[PDB]
Amino acid sequence: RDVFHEVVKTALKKDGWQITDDPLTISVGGVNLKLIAAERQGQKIAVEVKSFLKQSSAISEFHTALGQFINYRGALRKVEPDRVLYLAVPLTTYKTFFQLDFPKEIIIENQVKMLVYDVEQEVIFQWIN
Amino acid sequence: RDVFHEVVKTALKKDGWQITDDPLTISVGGVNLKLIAAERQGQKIAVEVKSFLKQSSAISEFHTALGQFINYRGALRKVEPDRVLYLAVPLTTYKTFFQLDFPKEIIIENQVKMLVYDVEQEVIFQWIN
Ligand SMILES: [Cl-]
Ligand SMILES: [Cl-]
Repeated sequence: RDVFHEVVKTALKKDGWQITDDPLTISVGGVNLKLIAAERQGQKIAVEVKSFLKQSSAISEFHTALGQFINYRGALRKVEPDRVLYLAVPLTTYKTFFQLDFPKEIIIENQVKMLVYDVEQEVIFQWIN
Repeated sequence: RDVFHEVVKTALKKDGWQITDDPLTISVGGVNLKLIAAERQGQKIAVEVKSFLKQSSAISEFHTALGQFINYRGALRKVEPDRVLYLAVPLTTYKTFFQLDFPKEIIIENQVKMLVYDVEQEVIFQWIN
């Protein structure tokens, strides 16, 4: 987990993003919810890092990742509404699991913004807004 | 898990619901996603059972429950669109965690329908549509 977290931080910095908080902690509405907070030229983001390791089903990993995304997005609206949340996904996962019809559709239905990163090279491949 | 599953089945049957599948299996769009399928007077439902045990944070349990709910709901639309999905929550959880401002708001923002059940008495307390 720490490794993939560091890969995404590296990929962000290579594109000129400034890491401002890690973890970004969010407390709201009676609940305390490691997200990466970053910014570039005043544009603020939060990144939910996932590795989608073969150790568990991609679908089980997706359930938790999706729920986290919706909760974090909902919380951020009411705490830091200018900070946009992205789900960070490895390119390999993006090209396989996320090209299957169902996950692709759920992501779109739920406006799940994504940061697709190449793990080996530690770079940002694509932002999906 | 099996215990709470049986409690909800018991609660459903006491209210005249006929259990038709357990587990209700859902395969769609390249993914194979124990939901309870039940019906009464032609009205069809699917129930996602959660116990919200103190072993883990309620928020962590909620992330996974929410993601599962959204995925199952989205899959059911495209497979069995007349079967309405409910998140089954214990009354104790309902009166505590789900009365906190944040979870309450996320549930409403996401149309998370609920079946609130009393665990000790094994009855359905409230349907939240
Ligand atoms: Cl990759
Ligand atoms: Cl209860």
